[PDB]
Amino acid sequence: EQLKNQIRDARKACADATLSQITNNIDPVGRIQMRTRRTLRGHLAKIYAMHWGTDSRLLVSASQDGKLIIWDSYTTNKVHAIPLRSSWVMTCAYAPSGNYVACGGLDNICSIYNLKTREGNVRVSRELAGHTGYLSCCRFLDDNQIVTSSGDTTCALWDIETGQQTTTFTGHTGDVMSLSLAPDTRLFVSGACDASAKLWDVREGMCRQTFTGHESDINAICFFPNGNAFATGSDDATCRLFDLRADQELMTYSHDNIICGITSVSFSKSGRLLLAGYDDFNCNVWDALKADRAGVLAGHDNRVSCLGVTDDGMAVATGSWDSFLKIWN
Amino acid sequence: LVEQLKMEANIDRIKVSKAAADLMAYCEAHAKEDPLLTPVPASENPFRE
Amino acid sequence: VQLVESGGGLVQPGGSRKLSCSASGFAFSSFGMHWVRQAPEKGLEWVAYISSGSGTIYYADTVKGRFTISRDDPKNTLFLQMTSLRSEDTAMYYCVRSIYYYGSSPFDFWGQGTTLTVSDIVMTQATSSVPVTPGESVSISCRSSKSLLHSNGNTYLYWFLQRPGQSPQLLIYRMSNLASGVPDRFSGSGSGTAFTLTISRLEAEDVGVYYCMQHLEYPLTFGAGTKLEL
Amino acid sequence: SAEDKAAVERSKMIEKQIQKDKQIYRATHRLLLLGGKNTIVKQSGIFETKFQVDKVNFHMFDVDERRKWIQCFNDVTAIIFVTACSSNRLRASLKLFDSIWNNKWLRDTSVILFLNKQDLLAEKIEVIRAKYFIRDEFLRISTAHYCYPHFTENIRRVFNDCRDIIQRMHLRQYELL
Amino acid sequence: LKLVLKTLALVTIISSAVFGNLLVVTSVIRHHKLRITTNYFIVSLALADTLVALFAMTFNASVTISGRWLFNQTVCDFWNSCDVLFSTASIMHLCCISVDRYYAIIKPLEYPTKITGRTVAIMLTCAWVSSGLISFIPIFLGWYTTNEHLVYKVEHPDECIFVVNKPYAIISSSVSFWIPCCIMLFTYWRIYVEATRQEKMLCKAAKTLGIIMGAFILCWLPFFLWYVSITMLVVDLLFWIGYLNSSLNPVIYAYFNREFRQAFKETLQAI
Ligand SMILES: NC[C@H](O)c1ccc(O)cc1
Repeated sequence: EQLKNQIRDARKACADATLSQITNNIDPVGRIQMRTRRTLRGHLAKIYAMHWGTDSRLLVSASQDGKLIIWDSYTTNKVHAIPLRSSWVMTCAYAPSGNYVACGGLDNICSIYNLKTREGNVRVSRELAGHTGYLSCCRFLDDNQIVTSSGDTTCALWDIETGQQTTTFTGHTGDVMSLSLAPDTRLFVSGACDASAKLWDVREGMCRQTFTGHESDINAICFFPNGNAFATGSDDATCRLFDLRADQELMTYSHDNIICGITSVSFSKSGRLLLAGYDDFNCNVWDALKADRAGVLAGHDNRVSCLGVTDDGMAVATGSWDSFLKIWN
Repeated sequence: LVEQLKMEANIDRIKVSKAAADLMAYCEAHAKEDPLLTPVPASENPFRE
Repeated sequence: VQLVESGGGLVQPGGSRKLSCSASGFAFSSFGMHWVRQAPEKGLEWVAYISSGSGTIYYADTVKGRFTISRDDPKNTLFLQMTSLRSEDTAMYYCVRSIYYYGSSPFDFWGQGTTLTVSDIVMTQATSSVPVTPGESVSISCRSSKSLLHSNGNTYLYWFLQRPGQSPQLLIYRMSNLASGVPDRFSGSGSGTAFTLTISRLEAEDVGVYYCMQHLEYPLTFGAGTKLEL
Repeated sequence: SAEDKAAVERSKMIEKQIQKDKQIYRATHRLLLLGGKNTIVKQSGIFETKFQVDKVNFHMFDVDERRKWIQCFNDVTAIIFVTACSSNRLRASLKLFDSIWNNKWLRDTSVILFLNKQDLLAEKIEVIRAKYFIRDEFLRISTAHYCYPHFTENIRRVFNDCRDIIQRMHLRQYELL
Repeated sequence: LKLVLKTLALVTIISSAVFGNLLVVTSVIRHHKLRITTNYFIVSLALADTLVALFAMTFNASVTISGRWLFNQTVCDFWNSCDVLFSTASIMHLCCISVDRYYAIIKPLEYPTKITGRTVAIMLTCAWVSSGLISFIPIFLGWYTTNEHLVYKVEHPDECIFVVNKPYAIISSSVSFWIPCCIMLFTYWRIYVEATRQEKMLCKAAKTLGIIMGAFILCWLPFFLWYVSITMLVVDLLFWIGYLNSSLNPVIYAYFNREFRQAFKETLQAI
């Protein structure tokens, strides 16, 4: 128990001053309207997640319906509809190459779909397993490698063709509910019940950094586009942000008005705008520097399930729980 | 669990001021190009309506 | 995947005949289809097209009143009916699949073909035969009467190089991209009014006749041709 | 815009298929299982099943560490909580009941309670009065939407209870109770 | 004096009707979360009552304010046809809504597989077609009135009053009130008894049922009582309580719906 004591003493001794003092002298953003510019309907149940492609035009969304569908966002057309075998999928993905889709959830098995088949009908390219808990996120690392985070307190890296997990990650104690990977695809962070966001190196294979600034559980996380920080949302209505080199928490976007938890968070291309989604029928938008609300995004009537920015930052899509996708701008 | 403590001790933590300065510098440098910070003209917006 | 065409023969003018296409190897219900006939000494010519659910059906403006076309998904067969034919319709036919969505590659596969015996947008393939030497870039040019650039920013032009003895193949779609089973040597380029296809390394399989094709307009006229010699 | 027109037509076809699947889906009246039960359903790995009775479809969701995926089961017609009270573990079942009640997102989703495996209780064993007393203890704990207790054919019970739940919900919608 | 008071009250009724119906239509169109097949009856009922307010009450208010009928006789026949058509459409529309609720309460488990979009469209088409058939054909053809009243009109063409003959009276009364009235008194009574049984087994339906049924019956009964009983200034009243019912319909049949209550609040905030 002495080792952790001296570790925490050294960590607290390496902090001199906060960035709040150095930020109050900077120009703020004022207000952003961010009115709906497009809507997507055709689902029959609550959308659970969605993820833009690397081209920032196509998107894929899955719901409790039992089918995940791929929209061409510019013209609202349904490019594809995939009739999922199991009705319980709690995540999505869209490979950077743009050829494969991913799904998983209570089925305990991850499914990889191949869009660019010889025929015009998609199929399960690879139904790969090896997890004893429900899957939270299945982000695509590359064409043939996928990183998954299951509820068994461990997260895995899977080789698509072979099937077996190349690398395991067993550093946690609770179930990881949210996994995100850096744009450089070299590191990735996750959070679980134990309220400890862990940063992992893909090649190292075991935990590189840990953060314990929260209380209840890290129920949503996302990465900074620069690649040296990440912001998370918990059940404490807290949007605590952490850096990487300093290993210490920077500042908190906490408002006592919200008592419920968070659903998802996301940044902008510049990074000086941290969108977020709450259970109180609204999407508050923060500012990652002044920590002051700069507007609201209220156009839904149920829980805002997953909100995500595009690669080029032209839009944000907020798949909600009322069978609707909304593409703002 | 001893290895976790050893690696945390040897983690070589850095001061927070440099990280905050890097964050704000990157935010200021790449702010002009991205949308969602200033309303965009309809010419460059793909979905005008 | 496989397309098999049946029918044809020799019939005196002013008659009728049914041609059939059996598709085996893919879910062709969600596949638009086209018929393209070629005269023994002329280039390919459009005939008719059917959508996925046989909802939208177009026809060749030259011959529309004496042609019938239909399809049966459970019977796995799409057929065409010719009546009151003439000496002009002495040509061997092709059965073509195509799928239409963002990122699709229409005219992906061409059927084997069966034989049968008894202004709007036009293109200009002025060149006919340009022999080349190994290890040298080969360029083939085509032109259009109306600019093929749309408001979306994609130019609807296709290339249909055909090997000497088999069905035509799809090489370049949408004026820039590349089909699935094509070597990287073939590359399309242009500006929007005159288009070209360039090949860096040439081999025996590269010998063929290259056809340019338009799609802004559903009549889908397609261009005249150019032989390759080695 | 020819390819655009064809893409629009294909999207319309996909939307027609979606409409047909919606017509199928709205007539399912899905159910959740919580917590023997194998005999009930037959007559880790989720054994989702489709069974039709009296020309009415039903979707059973066969399903111990408590997680958040219970919240996503918001639109279930009823939750059948099975309990083989052969006994400690009963108090764990009561704790699960309390967690379900306090989930704050399972509200307005009725829960049926089943006291099955009466043969096991009889072999373990007025004694009928004693089993009624332990049942009454279970309801007393259950006091801490409305729950439907059941103690002894079970498919008929769930049929009647689902009918009552949907009737009460539709009466609530039109302000008749 | 009294004339301005009557005019302002009448235009108030007309304005309330159009405002409520157009607000309902705009709310359901813009929200898109209430496009379920159940709400189509309410939406098209608002449309039919909007047609009522736009066509019939305008002519009736003008003829009450002025007295002289400042239109052609063909316009009078068209006005009477519009009256009958759209009033019968509204009443049969209430009948369709009542049948919908009856199937949604009495047999709820098999309700979603017995009322689909096809069934909703079929019932809406049946109501509209029946109303058009009873209204338009006889008035323009000439069977809507007897030869005695034909001579009555021929004598002085200055003013026109809507009266009918024996077969038109019985047919219009049957296809306009009596069958939908029986549908009310059966289906709503059954749903009320079911609600009462559920409430007593639980250990507010009376007020809702009483208001919903009694409003319609009280505003429509005296007109048809006058009509049928005396086929063999009061008429203006009876007409105007009928149009008063028209005004109340899309407030009563939307305020009691929780989803439509939320939609009404959203639309009011949008103003
Ligand atoms: N709205 C009163 C009108 O005069 C009228 C009369 C008779 C009907 O059957 C329907 C409507």
